[PDB]
Amino acid sequence: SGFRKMAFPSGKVEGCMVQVTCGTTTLNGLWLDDVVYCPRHVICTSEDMLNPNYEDLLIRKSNHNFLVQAGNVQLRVIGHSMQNCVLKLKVDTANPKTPKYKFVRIQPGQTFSVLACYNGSPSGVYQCAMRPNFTIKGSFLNGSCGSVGFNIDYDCVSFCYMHHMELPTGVHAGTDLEGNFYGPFVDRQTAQAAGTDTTITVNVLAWLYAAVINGDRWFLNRFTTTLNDFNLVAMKYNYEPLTQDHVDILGPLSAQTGIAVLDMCASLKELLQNGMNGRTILGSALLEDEFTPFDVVRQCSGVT
Amino acid sequence: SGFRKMAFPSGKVEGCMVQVTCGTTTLNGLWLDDVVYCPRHVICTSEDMLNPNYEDLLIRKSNHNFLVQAGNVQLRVIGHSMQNCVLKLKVDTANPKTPKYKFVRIQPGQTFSVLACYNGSPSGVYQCAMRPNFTIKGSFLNGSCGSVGFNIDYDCVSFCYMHHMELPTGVHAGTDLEGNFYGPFVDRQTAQAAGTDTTITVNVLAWLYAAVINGDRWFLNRFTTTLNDFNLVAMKYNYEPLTQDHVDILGPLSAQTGIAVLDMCASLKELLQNGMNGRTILGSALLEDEFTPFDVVRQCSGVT
Ligand SMILES: CCC(=O)Nc1ccc(N(Cc2ccsc2)C(=O)Cn2nnc3ccccc32)cc1
Ligand SMILES: CCC(=O)Nc1ccc(N(Cc2ccsc2)C(=O)Cn2nnc3ccccc32)cc1
Repeated sequence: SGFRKMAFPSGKVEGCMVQVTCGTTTLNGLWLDDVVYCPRHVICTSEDMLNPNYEDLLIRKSNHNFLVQAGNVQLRVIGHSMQNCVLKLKVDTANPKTPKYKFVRIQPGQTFSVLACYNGSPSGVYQCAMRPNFTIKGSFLNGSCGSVGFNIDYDCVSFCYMHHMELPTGVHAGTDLEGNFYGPFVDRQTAQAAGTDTTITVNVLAWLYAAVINGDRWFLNRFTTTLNDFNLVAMKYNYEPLTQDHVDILGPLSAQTGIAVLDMCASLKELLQNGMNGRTILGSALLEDEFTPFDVVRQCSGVT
Repeated sequence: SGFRKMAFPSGKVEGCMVQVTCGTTTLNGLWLDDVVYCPRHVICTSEDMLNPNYEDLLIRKSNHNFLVQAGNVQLRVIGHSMQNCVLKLKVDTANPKTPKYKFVRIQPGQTFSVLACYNGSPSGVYQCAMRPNFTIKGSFLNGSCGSVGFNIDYDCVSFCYMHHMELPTGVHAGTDLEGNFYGPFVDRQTAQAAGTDTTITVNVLAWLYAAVINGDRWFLNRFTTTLNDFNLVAMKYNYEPLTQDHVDILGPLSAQTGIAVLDMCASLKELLQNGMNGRTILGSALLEDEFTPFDVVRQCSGVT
């Protein structure tokens, strides 16, 4: 028992982190097979960051201008190309530590682990969720760009995020591993504000089921609701509207606990309307939304 | 910017996890050099768990009775011994993935990362603190025993915890890597209740400094206090008494923010007396105590 914000073991990703330097800018790269993936803003100087023309900037760059170091050894760059907001540096050596991997573009509300890196070296790992406004509430400092987000299915690593920027609001924006930004963000040092950050309702319900499985039951009530009634309350509290797809994914949790999804929604409704009244759920005084129903099942069963 | 409950990269520990089986019981082992460390209750059956005589139980066991598997390959056991509550299985092969390592016994209030494992395979990593009552609020299921807690200083892994049991209260108890339990716990399935869990005051203050560094300043007030006045309030709220040693370790955080330690204590005092009033600090509606001053400095500077 016990419930924790758990990240995937980072080992398979640690073996992929390299340092990429272009001129005087150093950031992280992801070495998979014979390709190193990194944010394209590695080619930028502080002046050409206000409004950079990456195609024009990359013209003045050659393979020898990109320094790729894996631990203490230098990789030889034999090709370079830009795919959306990422640079792909072809190296002459395949990474011997390349795990089985995939590049996936995650949906908002889905969770992933981030291996924060500096100078190609890992500093820490934590669990994140892609917010409905397509930002992540991470922990990144200057030099962390190129750090990646990922999920792991037994031996396969699904890379889903590459860190590119911090918005003036302290939230983080980045791309998938094809260089496409999540959300409307551009790799330009300009006014970019995030949209309304809504709560991921299906994840809060999954976390309420995790609380029941782990002994925290005070919030269970004698009531039920309907999807339409619940959604009127979810709208009022800037919670994502709950759909039948969401009810369906909560099915295994509903079956494990014997608490119908709509009954759990009525518990959530009362918690939204009345608050926690100074109480806690799974050691938290707020409703946690960064655990998906899959995460709750995984942690509560022991998938390695 | 941003503040997260970050764990150390688990890679160096993943390469040490093995599966240990004795009869019909399987748990995790830690392979370092030519020794495999695991909880001694691996030799127990469900009957000899109510009151086990481990010396008598281990007499009926030979080197060949301990099955050690590293991934898909079997290790040959050439020696076995009991050191306090751990078994040390000498194997004929040194772990090629053995990192630079130390065995340390941590102090209550100190933090560490746990790599939760099942059948010698890692499932996840999370950050923990050794509670003042010597328990950890982890996330462990049956089969997780032998999972380890650790800290990392650049390339050196300091192992500090090995998981042994879950108390009836859902909290976790375990040993250091010499087999000595943290706290008064015994490896026996008996009534063992934890003492009062107090809040780690120095860690809450460190987390308030992290909130200031990251923009959350609403809680800063126009007041100050003394160590004796603050401690009268800390006693009332079952917070650990703050000492000059604690003030000293908060020095670098106090210097970074320019907020005197006693002024921050007065902010904490008002937060304890008045509560959060529906507000949050670093995305939390309660006072977080599982970040030490070292953790805050590390995360807010980027130590890899
Ligand atoms: C020498 C060249 C140079 O100064 N480059 C540079 C690169 C990226 C950034 N930006 C903004 C931006 C502008 C275009 S693309 C991204 C970040 O947000 C980088 N970043 N990412 N996470 C951060 C966390 C803290 C501080 C900075 C952070 C700032 C400067
Ligand atoms: C076949 C032999 C057998 O049944 N062994 C066994 C081993 C350990 C436990 N105990 C209690 C205990 C008694 C003596 S030493 C520890 C746990 O708390 C194991 N444990 N650790 N974390 C857990 C989390 C969930 C369930 C059980 C957990 C229970 C059973």
